[PDB]
Amino acid sequence: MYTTAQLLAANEQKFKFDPLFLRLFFRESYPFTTEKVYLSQIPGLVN
Amino acid sequence: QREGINASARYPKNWVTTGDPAREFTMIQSAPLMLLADPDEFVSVQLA
Amino acid sequence: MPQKWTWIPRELPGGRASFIHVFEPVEDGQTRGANVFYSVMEQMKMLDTLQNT
Repeated sequence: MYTTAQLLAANEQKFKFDPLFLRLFFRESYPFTTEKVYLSQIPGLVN
Repeated sequence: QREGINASARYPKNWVTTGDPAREFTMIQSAPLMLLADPDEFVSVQLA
Repeated sequence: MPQKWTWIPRELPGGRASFIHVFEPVEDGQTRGANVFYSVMEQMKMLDTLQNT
C-alpha cells in the first residue's frame, strides 16, 4: 500500500541438458509417410 | 535530506555540540546489503 | 547419407551479393516462386494417360 518495493535481477536456474548423441551419431533424419519402416542387414561371408 | 544525498554508499558527517563542553564528533553511515543473484552458483564445502 | 543444411546470407557485409534469388512474386508476402504449370498439372497428366490408353 505504501511499501514501494523495488525489484532487482532474478535468477534463472537453467537446466542441464546436452544431446551428445543426435549431434554426433544421428546425423540423418527421415520422416514417414507410411505406417511402418523396414531395416535391411545384408550378411556377407563369401567363401 | 537537506543535501539530497539520500542514496549513496558512504556518508561522512561531522558536527560540534553546543553548551559548555566543546564536544564534536565524526560519523559515517551506510546500509550495505551485499547480495548475490544465484545462491546456488557457489558450492561451499567444509573439508575434514 | 545424411542431408545436411547450411545457412548462407544473401549479401556479404561489404555488399557483395552472396546468394542471388530471382523470381516473380504475384502477391505481397510471397516467399517462393511458383511454376506456371500448377494450373495445368492434372490436364497434362490426364491427357498423357488418355494418349496411352
